[PDB]
Amino acid sequence: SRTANRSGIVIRRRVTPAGDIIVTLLTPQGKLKAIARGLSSSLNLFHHVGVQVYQGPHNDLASVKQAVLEGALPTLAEPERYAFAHLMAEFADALFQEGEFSEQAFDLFAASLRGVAHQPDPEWVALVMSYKLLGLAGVIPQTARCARCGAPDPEHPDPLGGQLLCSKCAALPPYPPAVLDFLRHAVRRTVRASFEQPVPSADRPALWRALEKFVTVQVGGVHSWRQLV
Amino acid sequence: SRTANRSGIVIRRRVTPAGDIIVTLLTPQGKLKAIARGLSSSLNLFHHVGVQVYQGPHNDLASVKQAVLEGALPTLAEPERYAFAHLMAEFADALFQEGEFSEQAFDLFAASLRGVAHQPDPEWVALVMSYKLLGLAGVIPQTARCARCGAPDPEHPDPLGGQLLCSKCAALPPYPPAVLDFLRHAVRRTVRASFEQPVPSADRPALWRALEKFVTVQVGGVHSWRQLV
Amino acid sequence: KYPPSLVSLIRELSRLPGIGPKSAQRLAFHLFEQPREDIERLASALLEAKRDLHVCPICFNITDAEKCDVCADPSRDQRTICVVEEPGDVIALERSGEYRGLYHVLHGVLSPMNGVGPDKLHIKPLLPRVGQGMEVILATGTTVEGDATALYLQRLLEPLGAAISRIAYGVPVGGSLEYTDEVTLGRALTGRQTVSKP
Amino acid sequence: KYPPSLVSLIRELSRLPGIGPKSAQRLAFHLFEQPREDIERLASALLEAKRDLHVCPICFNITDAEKCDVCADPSRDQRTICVVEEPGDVIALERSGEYRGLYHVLHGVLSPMNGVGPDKLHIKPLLPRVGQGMEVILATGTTVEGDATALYLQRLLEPLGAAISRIAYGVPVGGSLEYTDEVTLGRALTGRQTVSKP
Amino acid sequence: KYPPSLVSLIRELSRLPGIGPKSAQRLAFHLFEQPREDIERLASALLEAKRDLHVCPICFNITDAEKCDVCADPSRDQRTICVVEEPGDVIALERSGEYRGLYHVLHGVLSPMNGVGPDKLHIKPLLPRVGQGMEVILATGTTVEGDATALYLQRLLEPLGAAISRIAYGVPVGGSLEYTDEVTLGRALTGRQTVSKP
Amino acid sequence: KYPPSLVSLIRELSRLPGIGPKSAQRLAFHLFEQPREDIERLASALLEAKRDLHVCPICFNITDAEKCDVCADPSRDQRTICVVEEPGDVIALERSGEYRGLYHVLHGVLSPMNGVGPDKLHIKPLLPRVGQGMEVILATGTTVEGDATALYLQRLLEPLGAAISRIAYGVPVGGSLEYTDEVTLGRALTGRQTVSKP
Ligand SMILES: [Zn+2]
Ligand SMILES: [Zn+2]
Ligand SMILES: [Zn+2]
Ligand SMILES: [Zn+2]
Ligand SMILES: [Zn+2]
Ligand SMILES: [Zn+2]
Repeated sequence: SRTANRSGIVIRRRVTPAGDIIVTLLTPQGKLKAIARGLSSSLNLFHHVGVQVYQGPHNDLASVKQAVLEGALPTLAEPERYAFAHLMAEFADALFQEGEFSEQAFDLFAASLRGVAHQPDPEWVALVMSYKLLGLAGVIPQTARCARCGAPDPEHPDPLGGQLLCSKCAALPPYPPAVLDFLRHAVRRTVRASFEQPVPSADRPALWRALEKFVTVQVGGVHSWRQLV
Repeated sequence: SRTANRSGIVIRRRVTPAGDIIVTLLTPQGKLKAIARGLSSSLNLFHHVGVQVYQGPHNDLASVKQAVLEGALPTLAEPERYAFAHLMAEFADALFQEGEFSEQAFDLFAASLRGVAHQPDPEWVALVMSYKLLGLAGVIPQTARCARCGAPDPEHPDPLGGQLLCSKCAALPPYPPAVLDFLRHAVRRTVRASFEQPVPSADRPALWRALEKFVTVQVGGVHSWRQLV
Repeated sequence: KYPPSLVSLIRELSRLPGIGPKSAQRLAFHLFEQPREDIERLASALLEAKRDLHVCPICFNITDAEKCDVCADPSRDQRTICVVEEPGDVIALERSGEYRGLYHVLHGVLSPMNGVGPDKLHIKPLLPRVGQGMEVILATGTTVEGDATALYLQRLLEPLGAAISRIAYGVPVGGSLEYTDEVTLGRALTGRQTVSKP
Repeated sequence: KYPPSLVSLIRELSRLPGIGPKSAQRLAFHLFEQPREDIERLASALLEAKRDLHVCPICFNITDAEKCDVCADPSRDQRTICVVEEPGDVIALERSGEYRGLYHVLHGVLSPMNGVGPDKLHIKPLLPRVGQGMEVILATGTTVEGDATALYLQRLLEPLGAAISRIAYGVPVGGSLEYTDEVTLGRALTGRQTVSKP
Repeated sequence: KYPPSLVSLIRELSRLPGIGPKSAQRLAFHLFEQPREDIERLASALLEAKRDLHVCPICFNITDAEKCDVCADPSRDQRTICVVEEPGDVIALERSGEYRGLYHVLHGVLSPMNGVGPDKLHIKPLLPRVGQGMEVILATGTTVEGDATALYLQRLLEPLGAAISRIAYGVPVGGSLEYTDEVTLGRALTGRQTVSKP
Repeated sequence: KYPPSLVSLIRELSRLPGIGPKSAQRLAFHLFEQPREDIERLASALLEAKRDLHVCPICFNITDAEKCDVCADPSRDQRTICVVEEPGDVIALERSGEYRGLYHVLHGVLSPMNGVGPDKLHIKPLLPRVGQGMEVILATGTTVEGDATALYLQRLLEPLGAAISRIAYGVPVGGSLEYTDEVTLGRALTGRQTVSKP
């Protein structure tokens, strides 16, 4: 109009050599890069924020003209919990290729950050929310059939594609039942439901590894959020 | 409040390497440096303009958040006439040391620009307005008494101080009566009155020279507006 | 702390346009994290350029040869000269994909803080380049400076037998009248092009 | 936030363009410090306006009379009609000191995407106003919307015997090619005006 | 500008803070496109407010009742009073989720320069509210004005038996020392909190 | 035109932070107008620094010696260590005229796009420097990163017998509550300093 009001969460911040602040925001209408020349340094990571942006003559970068602080989470200043939004923010940014992106993905992302902020087990939240986000991106792991031959109900890891192989195609022992159950039903069933059914910290690395393999095989990019795991 | 609305005339513009626009404005409350990061490129020389400025944490440079175009003079795009606002703008900026500066100086400056814009003789306007501005700066040439010995009614040039010497202190012939008359009464009498009494183009260089000598002797600075004469 | 070395870099970087004290420091601490091969290549590249680059003798576009690449190039329309304020405008009007003629660079804008005048600008070496059956496009700015330089150039070039033209004052691409300056609109209007006669 | 009156003001103010929640509150607490004569005068001005303000029947420029001041005024060039997207453009092209003709306001821009056609815009009441020995200046925006509306208008008005013109696409006043959009430059170039013919 | 109704709206709107002439017009032409239900609701909201809105007799926080919602509310810590410059600060310190006490609003800041003294600000009605076993948090600004008002308040409240405190001068959240003002840093330093004592 | 030389300078300058394409070009055409003595001094200064500057082995503040000037200097309070994210903060907290102690530079902020972790940051070489009768001021940022790094550092340093402190979260100098972030205010409040006990 052609300034606009937008609301969202700060997922990245740069403070440039000049002294500007370039920020990426995840928004309900999401996908927003913008720069606040030079007061407005409440544009810190994971702050929910309202902004007035002027785009202008097709500048590749909109610019900030007012920023609010609609909602913060001071709890996120803690180390273990903090270690589950970077991966959450960096994960979400990598997962969605830029056209993609309603309001559903945004509500789920915001939820994941309250989750890692207030909940005893931030890692478990981050795991569940990450696989849940896979649904809203339309990149769902096929779990019903062996990734190689098609056989129903595969139980074994798939080192090449992140999915599952049957016992004939597999060279590795079967996943533990808690891992299989999660893999099979996590994307589909409620976030609440999954928080109620955690997975032993011992079996979680296998869950992270499958997510990494799956996502790097399926989505293009230099998936730098894995430094996040 | 602490953004403010200000109105004034663009006397200088920079377009930096980054692509910003730093501008000096002469305003009724005058003396204003500001920067418009990156639409607002109606901040060109000699445009009368309204701006919303946010100062902020003592940044040495306020910043533009909206600029209007209140009044331009397209006539000033012409070469001879144009050659009488630079000197006017550069002259005014040099003449006033930065505390100084009401609304009287601003009205006179704006007037000088309409003058050089619409009037047949822009040089004469620039001469009159420059000496008139000397009054509103409180730097008035003493004209009643020889600059060296005190003798009433000196007629001769003063190469060292820009004022006037008597015949005993002078080594140069007397100024022509048109020049003397201007020198003696220009600062005091009406701008209208002086436009009605021009000085022959032949005698004007002597008038410019006195102004230069006077102003460099009395006011500190690297009076770069003389490239303006 | 007082290493004239860090203090020295901040200064020189900050002596550069668009880059204030805070940003210079930000920059010095980034150069610190960099390997040596790059710093050298930044320094050599600098030294260098300063050496290979000089102003073209014909038009005064920047180059490292006898004639600028534009002057040399034989496929370029040898009959149109686009006068410009700065070598950067040559790039701008070049990356514009709509002009294959010759350029001419007055090195600046008439008058700013003092009389840059037609002797402080490369206006002389232009005259001899202008002949008949040629066009001189005036592409100086649109400030009172660019407007003034152009009209001066128009006057000067007039006696030679070439067609003189000025670029179109007008609304920029990708805008709506509401946010367009008044004087621009009045020019975009008076300078309206007829798309169809009846 | 508790006093519903304050919560109520923030809402309504925040419903205005260019004024977000933070700014609405900033605004409510300023209205608080004000003396009642102003609040009333603001309220009344709003209402007076909402009541007195209507669209002109001829052209659809905003007024409070039978005909807009432009339509009424007899010293105005009765032979040129400047079609525009919004009443604000009339002011813009009016405070431009270069046009004394008649205006016409399509209250918007075409947009095939949203089924918005020349029936949601005041395009009909324009036709009868157009005759021969007249000019129709198309001053709609320059977005694909303004560009599209105009060409539609051109097509439509064609059969009537008037000269149709479009405002000049071009570089805005007070700019340098370097920061000017590519498509603009190409238009400022192809639409170049000849300042002298040998 | 002609229709006095439009000229009248621009004026009154432009009389508002953070809204210049250009923006007022931008605003009048938006109000034009709106349906009358809103204009009325905006007008009414303004008026309702101008009528219903008054200062609280106890603390001078804005409300529409006998006592402000803060004064009324029984779950609020009745032993701490947070003195503030403006009612907007009450919201700011309220939406801050860390204070459930009582507030007090001096409707401004002291300023010896303009003869503005503790008689132009609601400093009197505060004294009687202060007793022992209570705390008076001074949350006035940090300009020489806020700094001065506070010290004045400290002096005044001293004789009463309450604990007086001032909010922490310090670096703001989400910043780095490099871009933090000198005097702030010196205060954030001298006012450093010990996180652990050996 | 295609001199890899101008095209080459624009690139490398633009590979620098804070300086976009448009600004790089603006910069290359300024370097062109410069004499040779300067270009060389810019290039040599570059090469150089890159050579003389390395990280200090004790604290990791930037220098060109065996120990940083801070480490060397004997008049500096040898009992306080100020942990910081970047060498630039050392300058900021140095030009702050209120701290004569020792510094320590973790080269970054915990986690940004990947696990910078306490092994990617100079956290190890700090432990041995911390003893009893000493204070460790945590001056990392205030982003969730700085907040997190600090708490990690607090945990780590705890077992050693030093006093650990964190810089004051608070309102910055030269501001008014109205434009201060909510979370800041809540911290400036909860962290309020008592200026006078009764
Ligand atoms: Zn299989
Ligand atoms: Zn004498
Ligand atoms: Zn050449
Ligand atoms: Zn009408
Ligand atoms: Zn109350
Ligand atoms: Zn050291």
